[PDB]
Formats: sequence, C-alpha cells, structure tokens
Amino acid sequence: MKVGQDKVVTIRYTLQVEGEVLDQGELSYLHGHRNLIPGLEEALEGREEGEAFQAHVPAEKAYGPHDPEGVQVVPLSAFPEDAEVVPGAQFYAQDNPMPLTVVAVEGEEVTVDFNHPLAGKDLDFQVEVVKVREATPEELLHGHAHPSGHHHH
Amino acid sequence: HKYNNYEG
Ligand SMILES: [Cl-]
Repeated sequence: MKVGQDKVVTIRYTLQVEGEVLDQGELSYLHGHRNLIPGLEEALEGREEGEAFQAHVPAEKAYGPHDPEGVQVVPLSAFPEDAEVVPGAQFYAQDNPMPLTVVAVEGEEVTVDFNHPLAGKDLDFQVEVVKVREATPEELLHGHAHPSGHHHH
Repeated sequence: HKYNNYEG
C-alpha cells in the first residue's frame, strides 16, 4: 500500500540539522491532514511500505524562516521566582500559549526568541516507511492517528 | 506587544 491521502503511515526516522541528530524514533501519522511539516509529507507521498529514503527539507517547507522581530529583550523580573533563566530555557506567554526560548541573559535584561526553535533551519531526514493502512472513521473524525505510544525522542 | 510575566 502506498502513502497517500487518508492513510495512516508508520515511519522510522532520524532528523539532523547541520550534522546533528535532534530527533529520532518511530511514529504513525494520518497523511493529508497537515499533521507533519509540509516538506516531509511531500517527500512521503507515493512511497511504498518497506522503502527507505532521504529528504532535504528547506526551512520554507519545514518550520519557516527565522523572523528577527521575534528576538526581543524582556525583564528578568518577568520570569517565575523558581525559574532557571538560562540560554535554552523555554517559557510561555499567553496571547493560546506563546512559547519563547531564552537566548541570552545580561543582568536584569533577558534576550528571548519567540520563533519556533527550528525556524530558519534546513532539515535532513532519513526515513523508513514501515506500514501503510487505511484510517478508521475515528481517526478521520479526530484528524489524526490513534495513539500508538511514545516511540521517538 | 510586551507581556507582564512568563510561565514555565
Ligand atoms: Cl497524526
């Protein structure tokens, strides 16, 4: 069975950005419902069970460009008392939660980034297509594949 | 737009 609209597809994958593994494992997803980044879904379209491939996905087809306006200076006083405010730390503002990543701390000022963590990055995937099956009515109703465990990290 | 506070 080939990957296509309304199939539930199981893949194993490795995600690298500039030669570094950021994510890997196994997942199932409902194809054709914007559940994966568009460039990855495009690369998966028409693939067969048992087929391995590589996909280079430019930022535009992944998490989008990095907007300089998303990088801002905010007060250290805005962060929780029991917070570790250090580069890499993630926090939220409420707009729906808006995630931010701390990128620098300088005295009472903190530079933060509201961009997606992979904005502006090109993504390199190794993919194995493991299984392709029809979606159930419940999966179509919910717009995503049924839980099958947390098997990527 | 500036926010009052952030949460973990
Ligand atoms: Cl899904």
